[PDB]
Amino acid sequence: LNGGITDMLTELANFEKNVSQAIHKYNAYRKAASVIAKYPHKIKSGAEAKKLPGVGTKIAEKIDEFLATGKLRKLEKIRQDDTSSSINFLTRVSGIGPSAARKFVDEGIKTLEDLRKNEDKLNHHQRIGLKYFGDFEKRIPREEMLQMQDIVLNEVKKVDSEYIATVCGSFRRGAESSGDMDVLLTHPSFTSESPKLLHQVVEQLQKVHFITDTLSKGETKFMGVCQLPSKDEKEYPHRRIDIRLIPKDQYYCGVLYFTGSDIFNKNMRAHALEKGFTINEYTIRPLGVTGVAGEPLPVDSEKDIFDYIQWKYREPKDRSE
DNA sequence: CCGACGTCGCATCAGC
DNA sequence: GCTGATGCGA
DNA sequence: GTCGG
Ligand SMILES: Cc1cn([C@H]2C[C@H](O)[C@@H](COP(=O)(O)NP(=O)(O)OP(=O)(O)O)O2)c(=O)[nH]c1=O
Ligand SMILES: [Mg+2]
Ligand SMILES: [Mg+2]
Ligand code: NA
Ligand code: NA
Repeated sequence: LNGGITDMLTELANFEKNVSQAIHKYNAYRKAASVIAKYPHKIKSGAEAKKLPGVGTKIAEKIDEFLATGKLRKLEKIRQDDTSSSINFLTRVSGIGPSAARKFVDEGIKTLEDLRKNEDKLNHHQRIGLKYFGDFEKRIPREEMLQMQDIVLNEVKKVDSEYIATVCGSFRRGAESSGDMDVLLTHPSFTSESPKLLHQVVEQLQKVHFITDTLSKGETKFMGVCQLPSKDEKEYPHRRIDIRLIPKDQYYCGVLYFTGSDIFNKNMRAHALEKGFTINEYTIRPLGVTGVAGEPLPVDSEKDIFDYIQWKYREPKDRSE
């Protein structure tokens, strides 16, 4: 409904992040963009938008200019700037951030071709990102995601039937499509007060050719790439997968957070504060009278957390906000 | 006016 | 060689 | 860039 405006702002967001290296202005512009994307009227003036939490004066002027002229001078100029449009563009390769993109572009390396003639100046992560540049900007239909889930749960269980594994993120909320697969993994032998538990699982998903590459991997977090096996039909795009190993006592705080949504997590956490509780990704802790969080409270399911702060347990179907 | 604005695991660099 | 800092993604 | 202490 204000796509013209929310695109304008989303473009501005990226340049701040990618060219100006001003992460907070990026987030500001995104916040503005979100709040407007939900406003159910066609905006008529910058003054009208300025009412929304997150649209201040400078953005209200931009909207004014945009509504009157159909463009923004600053955006027009920057879009056409050889250096800046190039720095902004190379950041689309996973693993190249604004700092690596600046350096390339400084040494003349501007395009995906340029990257392709310079593999040796790229780290491992960045090469996988180049390799799969296209696939990484595709969404994943739920149908494939269910096929992916099948594989992960089968293979996890087959390594050791006592592992618990939950596919979280936009998939667990019932979205028709996902941008990646986030897997949360625990095992009764692993608690906070507690050692190749993640490795054996990556091992097995590699063994059956589900996991095809590795961005990064430690004792707790796996970041890599995976692909469904090819059915006649054309093969499946490579997909981003993360696998996290969480201690059992923090596992459900984990599930809940990595289930989201963003906005839902904000509310729930705010609410929980006003009920005298502190929730992070790991633990819910009781705020005392001066405001000192004491020991973490025992959690054994999701619903537990909801009880604690007296909220009606939420089916993830309804965790939009 | 002027500081907060998410926090953290992992890879890899800069410094010693 | 080790330790902390920075970049990156999410 | 926006907000708020
Ligand atoms: C990025 C982000 C994620 N989260 C939580 C909620 C997300 O649903 C969950 C996974 O994040 P995601 O993979 O970036 N977004 P998504 O999985 O809900 O949907 P998709 O990956 O865009 O398809 O992590 C936050 O609580 N704050 C954040 O800033
Ligand atoms: Mg800057
Ligand atoms: Mg996701
Ligand atoms: Na305002
Ligand atoms: Na990038």
